[PDB]
Order: sequence, then C-alpha cells, then structure tokens
Amino acid sequence: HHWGYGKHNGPEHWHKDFPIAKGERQSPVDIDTHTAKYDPSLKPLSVSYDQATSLRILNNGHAFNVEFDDSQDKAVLKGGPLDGTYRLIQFHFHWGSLDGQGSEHTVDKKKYAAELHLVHWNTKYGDVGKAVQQPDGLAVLGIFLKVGSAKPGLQKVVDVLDSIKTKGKSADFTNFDPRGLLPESLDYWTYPGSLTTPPLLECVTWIVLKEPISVSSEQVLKFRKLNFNGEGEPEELMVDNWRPAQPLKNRQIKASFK
Ligand SMILES: NS(=O)(=O)c1ccc(C(=O)NCc2c(F)cccc2F)cc1
Ligand SMILES: [Hg+2]
Ligand SMILES: [Zn+2]
Repeated sequence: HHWGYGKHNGPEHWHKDFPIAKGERQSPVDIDTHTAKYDPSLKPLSVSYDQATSLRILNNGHAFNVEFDDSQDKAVLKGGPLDGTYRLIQFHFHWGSLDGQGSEHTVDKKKYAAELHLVHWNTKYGDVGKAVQQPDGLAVLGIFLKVGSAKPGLQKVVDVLDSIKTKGKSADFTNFDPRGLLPESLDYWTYPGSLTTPPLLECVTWIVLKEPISVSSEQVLKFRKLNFNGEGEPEELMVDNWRPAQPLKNRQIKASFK
C-alpha cells in the first residue's frame, strides 16, 4: 500500500513502486573514513542562516518538517562542492527506537541516534519541483545526533511536538533560528546521492558533517512519542523512520579535511 517503515511497506518494498530504489546513486551510504578521498580543492561551506524565516512545523506521517519561507534568498547554502546558491526549504530528522540506531548515513558502520537533514534547492531552477528533476537540484546538509548533553537550540522544537502528535497536524512555528542546530566545525564528507524516501530521486549533493551534535535522552525520547497514524486511527509510534545504507557502486566520497 502507501510506503512506510513497517514490515509490509518498508524500505525493502519501495522498489516495487519506485524502481529508482535500485538505482546507481541511492542514499544513504556508509562512509568508510579510510577510503574517503581528501580533496584539497573543496571550498569551505558557506552557511548564511541569519535571515532565516521559519513558518510552520508539521507531522506528515514518516517524520516532522519545519518549513521555511523560500520565496527569497533568506537562508542559503553556498560553497563546499556546490555551484550556485541553494535556499533552505525545510529540515527534518530520522531517528530510532533505541539510542544505537536512527541515523541514515553511518560512519565506519557506526549508527548514531538520529540524523538531521537540512534540505536546500538550487535557485537556478526557479522552484523545488523543477530542481528535483535535475542531477544537482538539491543539497542536503546531514548532521548526526548523539545522546549526551542537551542541545538548547533543539528545545523549542521538542516542546511543540505535542501539538503535532499525529499525521496531518501542523503548528505555526515562527522565529526559529536553525543556526542553533549546527556543530562548531563545518568539516564534511560529500558524495552524489538521492532522496532517502520515495520518490527517491537522484538529485542530491550530500554534505555530511563530521562532527555530531549531542542531544539529551529526554530530548530524543520526545521524538519517539510522535505518531505515524492520523488522529482517530490506531496508534503506531513514529520510530525507526530511516532507510538502511545502500551500495556505493561507482561513487567516491570526498572529504574536506585530512
Ligand atoms: N530525507 S531526505 O533525503 O533529506 C529528503 C528531503 C526532502 C524530501 C522531499 O522534499 N519530498 C518532496 C517531494 C515529494 F513528496 C514528491 C516529489 C518530489 C519531491 F521533491 C524527501 C526526502
Ligand atoms: Hg534529478
Ligand atoms: Zn531526511
């Protein structure tokens, strides 16, 4: 039926409706640190989120997205392996039912508690719909979350989750500063990939940060209390909404650090 992360509609079944699942540049992938090539020609990332305008947070089944006003170059990502300017459109997480799993990308086979994806689209394409039909249409900034000390900048997100417990629910979410979610170092790995959820389009330049941010057990606990189901339907906890690592194939992971 409609795709999900359960036994009968999970990742292993997506190929039946989305053939691209067995494609050449699928994500996520495992990052083998000893095989990633240090590329000194990579520029530093330029994250300009000072004028970010968040608007809403919503539970779309699958996960919760915090949306931003992308009608103007307010919050952008440039530099790194990117050519052109990419506007932030939304951010979401993938997490697990236990602290030992949750991330989509893995580092030397190590899974983290969750992973944050900051989605940006290439402005040269006019709108996100066009951008998804291009090889360099999207840039997703991936940040790993480890369980440890609480992340202050994440608390506003955590407190509003009760308002969007079920699928289809949304809440006004203005004045949120995404800069509060970045680690201190911007060192990263990069490779050409795809969306990790259907349509699974291969239009993404992945930029995965080396340094994870730490969040408290209590903070991660609250993510786990969300529901995949809509109001009135039988409760299905939103946990393990992650796709397992895909084969790297003919791709090379570059690193911006030595
Ligand atoms: N986890 S991840 O790889 O960062 C990621 C990021 C964005 C999207 C998305 O915007 N879906 C929109 C969308 C549709 F729902 C249908 C067709 C095209 C789309 F762009 C999906 C997965
Ligand atoms: Hg594409
Ligand atoms: Zn994601």
